[PDB]
This record gives sequence, structure tokens and C-alpha cells, in this order.
Amino acid sequence: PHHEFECSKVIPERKKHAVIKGKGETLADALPQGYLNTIPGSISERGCAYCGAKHVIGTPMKDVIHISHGPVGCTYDTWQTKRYISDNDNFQLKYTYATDVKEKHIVFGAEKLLKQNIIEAFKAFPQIKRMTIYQTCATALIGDDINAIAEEVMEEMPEVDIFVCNSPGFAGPSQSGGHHKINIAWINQKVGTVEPEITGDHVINYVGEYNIQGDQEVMVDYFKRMGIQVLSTFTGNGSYDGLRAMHRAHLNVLECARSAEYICNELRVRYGIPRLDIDGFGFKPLADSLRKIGMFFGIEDRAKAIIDEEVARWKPELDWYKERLMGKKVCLWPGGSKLWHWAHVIEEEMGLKVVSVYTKFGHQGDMEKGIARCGEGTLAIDDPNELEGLEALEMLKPDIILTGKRPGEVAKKVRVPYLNAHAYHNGPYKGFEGWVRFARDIYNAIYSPIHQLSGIDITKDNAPEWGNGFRTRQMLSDGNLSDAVRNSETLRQYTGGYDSVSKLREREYPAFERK
Amino acid sequence: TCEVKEKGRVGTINPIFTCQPAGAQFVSIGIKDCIGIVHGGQGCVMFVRLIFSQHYKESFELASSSLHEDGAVFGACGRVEEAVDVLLSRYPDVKVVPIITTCSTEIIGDDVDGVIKKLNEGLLKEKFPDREVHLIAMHTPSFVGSMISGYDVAVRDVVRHFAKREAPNDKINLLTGWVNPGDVKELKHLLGEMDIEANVLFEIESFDSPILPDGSAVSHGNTTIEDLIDTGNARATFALNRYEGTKAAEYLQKKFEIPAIIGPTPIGIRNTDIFLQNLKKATGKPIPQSLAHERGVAIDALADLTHMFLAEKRVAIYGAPDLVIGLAEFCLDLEMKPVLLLLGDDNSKYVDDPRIKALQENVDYGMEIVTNADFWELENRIKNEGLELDLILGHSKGRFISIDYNIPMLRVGFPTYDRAGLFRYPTVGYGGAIWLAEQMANTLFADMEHKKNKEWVLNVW
Amino acid sequence: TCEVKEKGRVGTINPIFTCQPAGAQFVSIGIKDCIGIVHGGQGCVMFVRLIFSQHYKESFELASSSLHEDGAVFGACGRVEEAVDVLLSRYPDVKVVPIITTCSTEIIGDDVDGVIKKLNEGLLKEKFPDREVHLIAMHTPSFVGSMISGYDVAVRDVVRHFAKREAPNDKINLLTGWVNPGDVKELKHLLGEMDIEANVLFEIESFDSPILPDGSAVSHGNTTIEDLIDTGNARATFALNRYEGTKAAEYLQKKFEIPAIIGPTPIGIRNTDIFLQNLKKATGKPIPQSLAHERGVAIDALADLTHMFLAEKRVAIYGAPDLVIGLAEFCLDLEMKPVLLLLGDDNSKYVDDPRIKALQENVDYGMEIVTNADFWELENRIKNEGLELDLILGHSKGRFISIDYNIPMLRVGFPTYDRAGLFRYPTVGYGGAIWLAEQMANTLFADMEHKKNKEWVLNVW
Ligand code: CLF
Ligand code: CLF
Ligand SMILES: [Mg+2]
Ligand SMILES: [Mg+2]
Repeated sequence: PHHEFECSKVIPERKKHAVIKGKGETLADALPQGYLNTIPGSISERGCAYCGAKHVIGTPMKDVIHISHGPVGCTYDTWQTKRYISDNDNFQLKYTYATDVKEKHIVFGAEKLLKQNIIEAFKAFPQIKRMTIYQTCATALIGDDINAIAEEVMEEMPEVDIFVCNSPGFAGPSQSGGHHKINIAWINQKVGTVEPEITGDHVINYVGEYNIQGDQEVMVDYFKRMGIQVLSTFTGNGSYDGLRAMHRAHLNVLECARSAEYICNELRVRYGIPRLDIDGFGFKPLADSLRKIGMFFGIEDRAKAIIDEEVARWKPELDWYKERLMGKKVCLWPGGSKLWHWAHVIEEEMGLKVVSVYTKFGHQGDMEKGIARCGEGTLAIDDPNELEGLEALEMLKPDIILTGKRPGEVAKKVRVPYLNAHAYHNGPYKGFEGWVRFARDIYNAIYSPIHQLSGIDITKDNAPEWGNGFRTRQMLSDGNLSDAVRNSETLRQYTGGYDSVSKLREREYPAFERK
Repeated sequence: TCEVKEKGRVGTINPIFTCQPAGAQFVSIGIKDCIGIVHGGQGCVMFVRLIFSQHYKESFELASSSLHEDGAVFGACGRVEEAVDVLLSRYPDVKVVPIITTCSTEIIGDDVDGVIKKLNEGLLKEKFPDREVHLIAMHTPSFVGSMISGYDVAVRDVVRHFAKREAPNDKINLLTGWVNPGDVKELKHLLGEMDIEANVLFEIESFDSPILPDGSAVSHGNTTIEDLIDTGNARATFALNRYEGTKAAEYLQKKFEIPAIIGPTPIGIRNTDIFLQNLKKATGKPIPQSLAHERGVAIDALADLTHMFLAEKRVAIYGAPDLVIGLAEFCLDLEMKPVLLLLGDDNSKYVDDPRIKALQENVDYGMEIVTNADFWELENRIKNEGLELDLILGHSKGRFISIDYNIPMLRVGFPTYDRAGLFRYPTVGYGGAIWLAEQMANTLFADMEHKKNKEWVLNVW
Repeated sequence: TCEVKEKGRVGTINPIFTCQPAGAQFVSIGIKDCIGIVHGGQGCVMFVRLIFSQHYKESFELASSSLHEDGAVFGACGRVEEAVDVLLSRYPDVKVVPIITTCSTEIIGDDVDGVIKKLNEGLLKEKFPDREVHLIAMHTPSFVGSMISGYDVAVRDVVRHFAKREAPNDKINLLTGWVNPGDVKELKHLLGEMDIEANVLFEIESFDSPILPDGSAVSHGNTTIEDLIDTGNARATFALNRYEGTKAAEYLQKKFEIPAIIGPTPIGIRNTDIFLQNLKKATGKPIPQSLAHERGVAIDALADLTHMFLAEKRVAIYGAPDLVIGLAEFCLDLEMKPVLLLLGDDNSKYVDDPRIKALQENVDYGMEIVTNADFWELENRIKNEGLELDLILGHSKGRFISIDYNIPMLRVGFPTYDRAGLFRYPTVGYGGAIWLAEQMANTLFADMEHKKNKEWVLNVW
């Protein structure tokens, strides 16, 4: 049934956005509202539609000048806050561009300014011949025609290609409207405009993947170990001109359905490319995902070889953590897709009890998937605000939350540890290895001896009379383990190094024989 | 010679600052029982709360009016009205509520002063008659100035709203500028030693908040309504940072005749000496021997470093203009050569800064000061015009230049997110002079080891 | 598991410490109006004054008996007699004069207690009858122990000399150990908050001396004769560092029945908690809210770093045994893996240390604790036995291992001469827990940027 928060009784519209998965309830009984307007003054977790378009989907493209047409603030505010990496020396993290719209441009427009900026940027970055221009609140409102100015520059400079994304912050209630806008602009303006070199019998688009801490490189590792040509990644570690050849893929492999279902759906309608939805996280969801892609291309034996090898390498480490995490409570409090990617498999494979999930900007489709996947009792929230998050911490008393940075720092004050679900701690978290890293970070957060320390009141006359000047994580975690578990000769802590991704970049892949 | 010049490019590549509302939001988070409402799109507040999180690793309370498409077409005062109701209805302890404009709401011309008038006579009387609630308009269009000028505007807006002169006293108003808790602590130390009471705008030491066993603490400012009212009753206003405190100081000078002492920013020994001299002048209090001793302790630390290691080091500096200029002055006292200062916004008054004219009069090595600067003004000079640097002083957003061009960098200013704990240490005062000089040395020293550049010399200095 | 083993080689390659006399000299520079005479060859004192210069960049007063060839053949008690006369005759304010033996004067067997008794009855009565002058034997042969054991001995000898129980009181004796001024400050802050008065051995905050305009200041200690005498009247002796204050603490226990609380070294949150608990127990005073607040502020800083960056870092630690052990303990609470601890002298009592027993009971990964260690025990392991480390913690003499094998290093202990200002910061207490954790992080961060090792991750932690 629906759930009301004490703190939101005065705004009863909120009751529609939360449900507790009740005994015997199905998806036809209760589902939160989603993708509605935000309540002003609520202290909602939500961002703008420029965020959704430019900051989340656009900027990951690794070989592109990402220029926001507007005042410098929108640009500064999205710079050096993301961990989408690339094998183009993190160009997309290191360089950002703003038109620096001023007062005089409000009356008269900023079209000339836009053009001068484009020329200046191509001049400063002669190795870069691709560009996306993102509209902001100010340039939407003053009405500059960005598409015209881009065309005007593409005429004059036939060596460059410029994409236009008209997704200002106020265009919709959240991130989500920005997702839709940039998907549809891309397929309309750009898909079909490049004929690719094909180098294999088996061609995919990898869609809805943004390469946080190397997630994409993890997954493309597996694909290349199967002799699949990844034609495109939308958009993590992705190439602008690669993504203009999406119309030639054999299969759309969709991880983040929230952000990228729009383009997969239109790619089916326009070109008859089928949509297969996958999970990048956990052993079973990933094994299933890879098996399916294998079968599809009639190379299932190659998938099974990867799966067996990876599971043999890493399961003894995942299960070490599972034993220590069994029954610990967790809130999956990302913005979107991650809540349902993790919901079931995190309980199964890590032993955690999911007590809450939330989405900042998700649709009712995301709560379908989330509620479908969690257990009864779970509290699901659409468009959470701060007070509601705080109240849920007091009511549910989770051992850890997985959430954003600043939300995590709210929880810190009330003695709830966090991992950054968005940017990760020691990522990447996709893949078999990544799943273990994920588990270890959760283990380290829950059984932190500093956390133990922080709960002790030293003014209190019957205080814990400390003996040694330390407690190890294991002293805090292993006390009530069975001897079988404590003495296992197979179970061990994570053995990978600090950076699990740089090895992948230096790796040669066996070629396969084309028909 | 030292030449002031304006960036040639019209566009921005790698920005040094964000926009005016960010500054107004920063002022706001330093006031007790304050929650500002940022009138515009959701990113205008959420992204800024993240900037503050990057610097302090703490969450501060700020709200949105949540502009959507309707408001952008029809006007959006309704969203402000609903935001105030929803905020006050769910946060019973809030007493100050800034209403902070953005690019969008300035452009659509929403009448914010009018909507405050309406709530004061309407909602606040009807629904909240027993509560003190101060609604304060802050006009901060993002298409002029920067977060720096936005801070300047906000301090004036807050002081204008509260200040009354109904009980004149011998306190000063200390407008710190946009500084770290460690600077507040340092400045209050000096006042304590000078035996001077002050209204300290702002009291942000409580930003450094505990995890307590009962989970009861939160990060917050401690500048009270009472403090802000009392700014009207002071004998002088000390605005340390010209670009962050001039508007507020001059408002009080014109309205209440309180003399305003604007700057200099007390960075380094000499600028600190001037501060203490200016405090003596304005209060009649003498400079005690304790501060002379502390001064000499700081001088001793500097004496160990200056001619052996700091002399003739080529430095580039960016960040808040008052920080940039104060650091350049101190660097010169340390025998260093600041060769490039970036001032990363459109302020037309830099060319009139007396501190800058002193630099123009007195420097005769090659030195550039670039106005309306961005980071490409630095990177381009290194990459393509052969600029040689021993050291950068600036905030964390410049970091990739340090990292990729192998120039070491001391993190100063705001925000400093790629190092831990920097907010607890001072850059102003005598304590700050020590910290800056010793951390510059330690930065240089680690670099010497990394590069094997006479690293064996760090034994008997 | 955690294996304690003795260094295999009989010889020393790259020593971690110097000899016992250096520790006695360090004790002596911490006492007001004290100038030790080092009875031996000139280098035994002049080289040690340089050590202290390397750490502090200050000069401290210490004299030589200037042993030459004749005294080495025939005995050199006369060289002492002349020294005392020449020192007293030219330094009117001196009141305390340790007589510190060296390898030479121990081997040739000079009767120091003898020659002191002679000077007390003789020279001091005849020539200096109006003056207070305390001559104190310190038997510090260089061919046993180290500077660390020399320190222990000297603290005992000074307390033994002076301590009388005329007027029992409620003060404690706080034997800080061989620590920095920033530690003394921190410890004094903790005592102040507990409202516990103490005789603080030693008051070395005044080592950080100014350059005054009248050139009148000098580095000196402020532990006085009165304080040293008053050690007999205390209700307990807190010897923080077992290897540096056990002898003096037990002496007062055995002689005056003053209970000795030996350790643990208050490094880290947990060990600071035990200190405060032990103060409560000893004095009956409650632990105030204010320290729970400061503790939580410290924990907050640690929370930002522990599971993100410090967890599972592989650490080697060397320096004073109390520091080494204290650090190892705090590192484990920070989720780190100290894998090699060097204890760089012949103390046979390390294996009996309860803190080391706890490490043996509780550590569950590969760790080595090497007794009688030298720096080759660390370098050989890196170079030839594949030891992998993320961080070193230790004093500057180990620096070439850091520099040449690309392992970053935080400077802790004594001496720290290849960085500036470190003596002003705490390693003990809640303030020191902040400093250690944040500076380990900052050290790791700089290294990640140097090596391009996920340097891009330092944005939204
Ligand atoms: S909702 Fe989003 S981030 Fe906000 S403005 Fe709009 S697109 Fe941008 Fe931009 S310059 Fe500053 S931060 Fe705003 S006030 Fe304008
Ligand atoms: S005058 Fe010179 S430095 Fe002195 S001992 Fe003699 S050769 Fe040597 Fe050596 S071990 Fe220590 S420092 Fe001395 S007390 Fe002996
Ligand atoms: Mg904090
Ligand atoms: Mg000094």
C-alpha cells in the first residue's frame, strides 16, 4: 500500500509517490506516481533537464567539444563532478566550454557570440573536429537558433560536424526530459550519417552505458573476448562518429533503459534493430546477459567460457563478503536504473536485505522493475526530499545506504555509512570483478572501526573499557561466524589491485575467423 | 613590467568561478536558522549544494522553487509562494529565508520584491502569525559578474534587511569575506588579543560538524539575526575582501555613518600588520606584545625558507580576486616572482584596485594580470607560449594543469576538493603566513623529490 | 599472521636512531636554565646539536668536556671539573647541569658521581656560594640501547635528583615522551578540558622561538626546577610512552608510591579514549561533553577517508617504538594494513609489550615486526623480496627509500628535517588523529597524481 511520511503529512500529494510492497500485493495493486512536477520548497533531490541531457548523456563522448550555450555557471557546475572516463586521455573530463552569455545578449540574442565561441574552440583544439552545443535556461529563453548557427559553421567548415541539444534546465520536472530530448535529437540529426567499417560478423550497439569508473571498458572486454564488434557505445567511452553509425548494428544491447530506451525504440521502428535488455551487475544477471548475446550470434560457447572463468576467479571472494554481510540492511538510493539493476541480485549474492529503493527522476516503469525485484516490506519512493530520506533512516535503520555524495554526507551525521551509488567508491562495479569490489566497499563501510568508535559516548560512566588501541574490521565482523566459514580454505578477501581497469586497456584480444 | 590585460577570447574554456547565485547561497548557509530558496531551475541549487559538499564534505540546507515550462512561459512567482509555504510548513525552526534569483527568473522578469510584499501581508500573517520569518530578496542574474559579486550582493542584502542603529556600541563589524573556518578562527584570535568585540559575518566554524554518538549534529552557520541587527550599532565596518564586502560596508556607511575600512585582505605578514594598525586606529585599542611575539614566530618560519627556497620562484595564482592579489603581495615579500595572475570574471573595477596599481608601479620583471580569465589562459600560455612555472596557487578545478604539465600546486581558495582538511587551516593572519609559506615549501619539496631535482639538498637547510 | 623477529644481520646498514647520550641531551634542552655537559669527544655533542637544529631549525645550548688524547689514556675527570667551572663562570643564569657520559668516558671508567660530589663540596661552595646549581650524573653508554633508552634514563635521573614529597597535591605528572611542541599543546588542551593540573615533562613549546625586533628571544625549555621537585607531590604519573618514561614513572612509584599509568601512547581515536578514561580513573574528574564534540569532529574527518582511500593500504612504519606501535594501532582502526614495523634498537622488552601481544593475537594478514632493525631491513625487502607498499610513515632519515623506490611517505617522529613546520602539528590526541589521517590521505593523493593512478577520482569523494 501507499505510505505517508510524518514530515510530508502537510503535503499529502506525496503519499502517491511512496509504497510499501505489501503481503501478497502485485504491480496491479499499488505503484508510486512518477515523472510528475516537483513540489517547490520540498528540498527534492532532483536536478534540471540540462543535467539529464548534457551532464549525464552528452558529455561522456570522448572526442567532442562539449559547449554549453549560456552563462558560465551551468558549465562550471557540471565540470569535475563526474567519473565517466575514456581512452582519449579523459578529454571529456579535462576540457569544458561555455559561451559566457552576458546582459547585452539578453535583449539582442547571442547568436554571433555562439559562432565566435565555436571558431575559438576549434582553433584551440585542432585535434577535435566534433562538437555538441547544449542549450541552457538563458539561451532557450532569449530564443537563439542554435541549429542554424551550427549549420552555418558546418557549411563554412566541412571538416567539422556539430550536434545540437536543445534541453534547457526548466524543460520538464527533472533529468528525465533531458534524456528523451538528447536521444531523439541524436537519432534525427545524426544516426545514419556515417557508414562504418565492419570488422566482424557480429555487430552490436551498447546502449545506455556511461563508463563510470570504467564500467563500459569492463563490459566491452567481455564482448571483445567473444569476437563481437561493438559498433557504438551510447555514450560512455563513445565516439561521436561511431554513434552516427548506430543504424548498422545487428542488436541493441540496452543496460540503462531509463536513459536510452527512447533511441532503442526508434532504432527498432526506423531500421528493424531488435532491443535486448541486460543487467551489467551481479554474477547471474551478467552471466544471463552474456549467454543471451552469445546465443543470439550463435557463439554461446564463447560466452560460457568467459562466464566459467570469471566466476571461478571471483566467486570465492564474493562469498567471503556474503558471509559477513548476511542480513545487513541497505537502501538502494541512486537516481535511476541502478535501483532495479541491484534490487534482487544484491540480496541473493551479497546477503543484504533491501529495505528501501528510491528514484529521483524515474518513470512508473522504473518502480515496476524495482518493486517487481525487491522483497515484501520494501519502501519505494518517487522524487524523495531530504526530510523523507532522514525519516526513512530513523524508521528503517539501515546498516548502509548507496546514494549520492551529499545525501551520503547527510546520512553520515546520523551514523549511517554510505557508498556513492552514482560515482562508486572503488569502482567500477559492473562485471564479475566489479561485483566483488562493490561487496568489499560495502563491507569496509559497515564494519569500519571508526564507525564503531563514533557510536561510543565517552562522557558515560559505564562506557566500554577499551583494551587494545585497535579493533580490526575482522574483529568486528567475524565473531559469530561458524568455524567452517572462519577456516574455509577457499573463501578469501578481494585480491585485485587498486585499479581494475587499466589492465584491460593494455590487453590483446584473439581475432576470430569471419565467414 | 606588470601588465593588466583582458582575455582576448570572447568565450570561456575551463571556468574559474560559477555564477552569482552560488555566492548568495554561500552567504545564506552561514546564517543561523536560514534556508534560502533558489528561484529558478532545480540545477541552480542542487549543483551548488554539490560544490559546497566538494569543499567541506558536508550537506547544507538550500531549497528550489522548481521552475518548469509553465513558469518559463507565464512567469513563476507562484512557485516562490508555494516554496515558502512548503518550506515553513516542514521546517519549523527556519527564521531567515533568502529568495535568490537566477538567469531564468531575471529574464522572465518575475517581481520578487512584490511577491515578498504579498507573503508578508498574506501567508506569513495568516498561517504563521506567531513565527519570526525574514524573507530577503537577492537579485543575482548569472549573466553578470560571478559567485564573487553574488556574495558581495548577498551580504549587502542581508545587512540592509536587518541593520538598525537603536543601541550604538563599541563592537566592530568584521566582514571576513568568503573564507574557510580556519580563517574565522584565526581572525577571532586576533580580535581576542586586540580586546575587540565584533559581529563576525560569518560564523562558519560550525560547518566543521561532529558525528556524535546520538547522531544529533549537523553543519550550520552561527551568524544570528541578532548579530545582523547589531551591525547597525557598530563603530566601524571591517570589510577585508573588497570584492566580497564593499557593497555591505558602504551601505552601512551611507545609512548609519559607520566608517568602512575596506581591505586590504590580510594575507601575509605585512597585510596583517596593516589590519592590526587599522583596528588600533578605529578602536583606540593598542597592539599587545602577545601579537608581536606570534608575529615573530611566523617570521622565524618564513626566515627558514625565503632566501634558500622561495626566492625567484615563478608562480601563477588564480581564484577569488582578493585571494589572488593578497597572495601575489605576500609572494613578493617572500622574494618570489608571481608572473601570472588570473582574475576570472568581468569585474570592471580590478584596473582601479590600489593594490594592483602598486603592482604596476613596482614590479619590473615580466608579469601578466589577465581579467575575465579562464583556465585556458593558463594552460595555453604553458602549452603554446613557453611560460615556465615553478608553482601554482589555486583551487582544485585547475588541478589537471598541475597534473598534466608537471607543475606542483598548493591548494588555496574555493573549492579545494582534491585534498583533505584544508578548510581547517588559515590563509590569513600570522598563522596563515606560516601555513602558506610552509605548505608552499612542502609542495616544492615533494616536487624536488618526484623530479630528483637536487632532492639531496633538503638535509641541512 | 603477525610475526615478531630479530634482524638477522649483526651489523647496522643505515641506522634509524643514534645513541643514548643524544636522548639525554634532548631531555636536558627541555629544562629552563639547563645546559648539559657531554663528557666525551667534541662530536658527541656538536653532532647532536645539529640533529636538533635539523628538526627545529634552532640552536640549543649544550657543552663539551672536550676529551683529547691524554684524558683517554689517564682518565678525564679533570676535563669535567674545568668544564663545569668554565660553564658556570660564563653563563650566570644556568642552574641545572647534567653530566652526560659517552662511550669514551664509560669505557675509561671516569667516576662521574665522584667528581660531582667533589664539585658540590668544593668549587660550588668556594667560588659559587650564592648560586643554585644542580649537577646531575647521566650514565648513558652508547653501546647499549639507543637515544630512546637514553631519554628514559635521563628523565629518571632528573626526577630522581629533584623529586621530594613535601606538600602532596592533586596534580598529575604528565611525561609526554619525546614529542613535538604541537603534541605538548594538544596534551595541555586535553588536560585543560578535563580540568586537571599537571607537571608537564617537558614544556618545549618555547622551542618555537620568535625573531623579535630587539633580537631578544632564544629557543629554550620551560620545565622548571619547581616543576621537577613538584613531581614528588603528584597523585599519579602518566607516562604516555613506555620506552621513554617507564623508568621515571616507576622510580616515583617505588620511592613515593605515586601510581604509574604507563601508556598507551595516545595515538588515534581509541588510544586517546583510553587516556581520557585513565585520567578520569586516576583523578575522579568527568570527561566533558566538549571533548566528545571534538572527538566527533575528528571522527568526521576520518569518515570521509577511511573506506574510500585508507582501507587496505599497505604501510611500513619506523621510528620511536611508541610512535611505531601507536601508529600501527591507529592504522588498523583506519582499515589499513601495516605490514612492516621496524623497531630500531636492542630493547629486549618489545616482545613483552601488551600492544604487541594484541597485534600477535589479532592480526590476520602477513605482518612483520623486526627488532634491532635498521633501514636495510625495509630496503632489502622492497628491492629483493618483493615487499609491496602503498605508504611509509617515519622520520626523514628513511627518505631515500621513499624517493628512490617510488613509495610516498608521511614524515612523523624525529627528526623531520626534509619538510617545513611539522613540529607545530600534533600526532597525539584527537587533533593528531585528524592530522595523521588527513596528511596520509594528502600524501596518497599527491602520489596518485604523480603516477596518474586514478587521479581523476579525487573529485566527488
Ligand atoms: S536549471 Fe540547469 S543548471 Fe540552472 S541555469 Fe538552468 S540549465 Fe543551468 Fe546556470 S548560469 Fe547559473 S547555474 Fe543557474 S543561475 Fe543560470
Ligand atoms: S667524539 Fe666523534 S662523534 Fe663522539 S663517540 Fe667519538 S668518534 Fe664518535 Fe659516537 S657512539 Fe655516541 S656519538 Fe659519541 S657517545 Fe660514542
Ligand atoms: Mg566534516
Ligand atoms: Mg623556528
